[PDB]
Amino acid sequence: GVTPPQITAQTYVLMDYNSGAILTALNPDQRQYPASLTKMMTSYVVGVALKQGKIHNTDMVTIGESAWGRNFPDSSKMFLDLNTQVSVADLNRGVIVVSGNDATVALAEHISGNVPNFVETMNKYVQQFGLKNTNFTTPHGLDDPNQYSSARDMAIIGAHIIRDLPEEYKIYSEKDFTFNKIKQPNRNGLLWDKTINVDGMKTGHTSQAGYNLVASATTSNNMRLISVVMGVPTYKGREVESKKLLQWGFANFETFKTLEAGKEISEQRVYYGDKNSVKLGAFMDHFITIPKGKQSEVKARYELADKNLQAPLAKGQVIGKVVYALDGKDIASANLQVMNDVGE
Repeated sequence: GVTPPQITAQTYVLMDYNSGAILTALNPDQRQYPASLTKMMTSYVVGVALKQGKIHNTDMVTIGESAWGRNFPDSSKMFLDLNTQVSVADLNRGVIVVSGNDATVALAEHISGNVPNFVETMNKYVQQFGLKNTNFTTPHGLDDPNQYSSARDMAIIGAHIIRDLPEEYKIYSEKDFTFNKIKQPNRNGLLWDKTINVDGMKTGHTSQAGYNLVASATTSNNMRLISVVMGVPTYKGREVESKKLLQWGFANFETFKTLEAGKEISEQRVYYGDKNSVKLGAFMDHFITIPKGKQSEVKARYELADKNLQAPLAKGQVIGKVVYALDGKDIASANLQVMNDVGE
């Protein structure tokens, strides 16, 4: 690990999307008011519901007094007027591009019938993503001391959007959105930065800490990073510190695939079964992140759990580990599985 940059932020994390490794961090698990990053979870619920066919972008949703722009007087909004009908596509675009508070209530009610129930789906996914430092009480992120997240949990949430909802994630790089004759911009300034390929994700601010932003950027070789900064003093500062994390990341590290799903990488002798050997590999891709330039020098080896393999063997069975070393230290590992059944 070389020198991490000096970052003006209460909390932050930088992480390779593909391998999940944290390249640098400060209080990654410290609890923070998520403010509008809450809308990332809200859009996750909406995007899964669209993906599963439980709602359709063409659903026309009726705006009544609880979704009405008037109830969000000093906060971001898409300007939904009472007694109009609005498509789920517009609503979701409005949550995603301009953090519309009125749009999130409208969606929560359309999907879950009311807001407390919708919020519970948000918390379902909190469990299902494996997060330990997040809890939502709203679909919009209005501050509440029972509502919190962390830099690492928000990195995990943004990876799931990018990974589970590729079609929805595209909306996150739209630069503005017009609705009800009002045009408002995406607030992630990094989308205008031609010198880096930022294509997400979401901004926020809370008087408890400062300004926050979740950004993700790619390289021509498909390296993808995700940064999160929280409690930054200035709203311009948050784009600067983020760009600092990302560029340090792309400057200093690289990511490569060490295993391909389904591929047989090895043959191993088996004792007492229907064949004399068995193919080993992994049923999923695997990726590691190393200092840039160092791919040549990485060395893989096995650690079967047992000395030799004895039948019966089940396809998919984990019988050991591939261990990756660089310059004499073990940097990264991954399961090794049996690829075909061996009975008897």
